[PDB]
Amino acid sequence: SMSYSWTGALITPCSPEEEKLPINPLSNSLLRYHNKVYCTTSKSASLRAKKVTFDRMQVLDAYYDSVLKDIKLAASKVSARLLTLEEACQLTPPHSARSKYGFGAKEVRSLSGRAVNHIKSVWKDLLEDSQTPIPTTIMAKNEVFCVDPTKGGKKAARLIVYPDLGVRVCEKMALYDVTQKLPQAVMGASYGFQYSPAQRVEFLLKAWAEKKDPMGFSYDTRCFDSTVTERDIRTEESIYQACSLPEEARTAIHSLTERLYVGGPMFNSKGQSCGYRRCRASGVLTTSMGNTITCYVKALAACKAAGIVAPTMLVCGDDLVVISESQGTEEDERNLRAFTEAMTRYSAPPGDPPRPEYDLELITSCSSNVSVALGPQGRRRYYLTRDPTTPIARAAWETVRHSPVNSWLGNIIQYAPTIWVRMVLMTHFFSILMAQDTLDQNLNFEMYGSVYSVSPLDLPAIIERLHGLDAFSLHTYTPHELTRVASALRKLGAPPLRAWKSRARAVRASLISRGGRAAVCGRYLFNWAVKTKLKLTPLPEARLLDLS
Ligand SMILES: Cc1ccc(C(=O)N(c2cc(-c3ccccc3)sc2C(=O)O)C(C)C)cc1
Repeated sequence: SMSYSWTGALITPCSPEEEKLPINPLSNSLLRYHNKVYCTTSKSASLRAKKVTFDRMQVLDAYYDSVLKDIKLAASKVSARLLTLEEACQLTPPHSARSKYGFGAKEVRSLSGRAVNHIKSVWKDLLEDSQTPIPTTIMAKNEVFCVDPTKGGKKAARLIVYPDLGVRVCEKMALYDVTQKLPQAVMGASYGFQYSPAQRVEFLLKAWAEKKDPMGFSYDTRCFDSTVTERDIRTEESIYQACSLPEEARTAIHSLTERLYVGGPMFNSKGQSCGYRRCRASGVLTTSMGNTITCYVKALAACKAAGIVAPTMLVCGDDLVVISESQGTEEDERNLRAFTEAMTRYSAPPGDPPRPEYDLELITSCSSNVSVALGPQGRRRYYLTRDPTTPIARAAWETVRHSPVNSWLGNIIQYAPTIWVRMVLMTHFFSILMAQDTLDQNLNFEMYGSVYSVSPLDLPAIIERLHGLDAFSLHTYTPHELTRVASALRKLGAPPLRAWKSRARAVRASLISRGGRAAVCGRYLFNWAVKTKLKLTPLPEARLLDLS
């Protein structure tokens, strides 16, 4: 019942890794300069391994049995199809890790003979063999964060476990359609990845308002992936099998479950046997759907066992938020402890113990929270925000190491109406773009399930369509939000908001001097930086539509 077994071999890197950066341009200020940012590397891999390696004690009950029955009934309402080899190859991202069999993403997408023939043999093998464990590679993820003294030492690198490219294409042929339909079918509104920022805000406000006396809480499972058992994974397969699927897919799904999802041998970058996994692999197609559904099942059963009154849940993988009817502060705490005890028995122990919350602004769901500000007519306007420490630390890093994929562009788009995106990120990046003279150059940013490409000059139209014109007129932010943003800049050692405000005026003027689309960006995105506001009318943005 151990999540992992290790041989002793180390988790090794592929290319040299840099954890501490040279110079920082964001936390830049004539007499004030700092660099309190870092990147996780292979060096902390052993520490992470220790943390995620433990025995899982799982014991189910009637509450769990009941919920699982309901979910399988809901799943039987779903029909899914196999993807063709061509479709599977086309869904393969352009730079996904190459195969050890002489081909890479490029060849998969161009349907080269070598790649196609290999994938076909892998598929045939899945239909013929439902037992032989499929090997996986384990690597330490390189992610950037800001040092946070008060909250303890630096984070250890997360561990990524994934199978060969050939197997990944096959997972899509067999389960991609299911991943796109199943979660919403069994969870409905509770499925978190179906909402745009404005939609998520609407869901939370509605949920909170429908309670006579609301009480909410976020549950943080300690290393969720490591807590899911072989039995949990086989149960996920039974849920998949409850759907209406072609026999060929059923065969492939069973094989993938027994040979890959339920666990298997892991090798490091050097090819050395590193260990055996008996929990969720982070790099397989079903990770998101599996975590989401399994978290939901355990959480719903735990709500019933704990006596949670009228729970409204929002699930994003291992991220869970429960809003219900308060039974009084003392009883709420008692019910939460009961919920936690139930979750623990289901093998979903808490990292940070949950606590009842009676202020919606303080409830974090899917890494975000709802806040409020005033619109142009003075009425309350709700929007989605989040602690800006990590996104700014990564924006500051991606400025000295402008990687192929940006995270700042994504944050600017998803959190466009926030004060930290408007005062800090937009000011900074439009300044960098003009300095580099690459304003019209298209860039690749990362939304969660799909990498996209966009031109910075298209931001105002994109933002209007995504958040409405209010995104350019929001004012009178809450003191909690102002305080949190100021704390982030302090932790990053970057100039404070009052200084960014001075800078935004200069950036705005520069954009307007360039005329054209750049001028539109200046007038719309920085109308907040001048006392005499501009009218700002609807833009021809009613010519776009996004997926994520
Ligand atoms: C993105 C954006 C930035 C500023 C404003 C704004 O109009 N103000 C504000 C200035 C602030 C400020 C200035 C310096 C340091 C910290 C905060 S906070 C604030 C507000 O309306 O909430 C006025 C009180 C002058 C509206 C939107």
